[PDB]
Amino acid sequence: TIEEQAKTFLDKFNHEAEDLFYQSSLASWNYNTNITEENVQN
Repeated sequence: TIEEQAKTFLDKFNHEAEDLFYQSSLASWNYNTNITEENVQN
């Protein structure tokens, strides 16, 4: 019971975490590609 809902919580968390981490990594890569204050803010 508790294991099932924990697994469901993890599955729900996985996609959102993947998307947000992809966005953050893309922002970091952009800041490491060029150097602008706008990239720092992003």
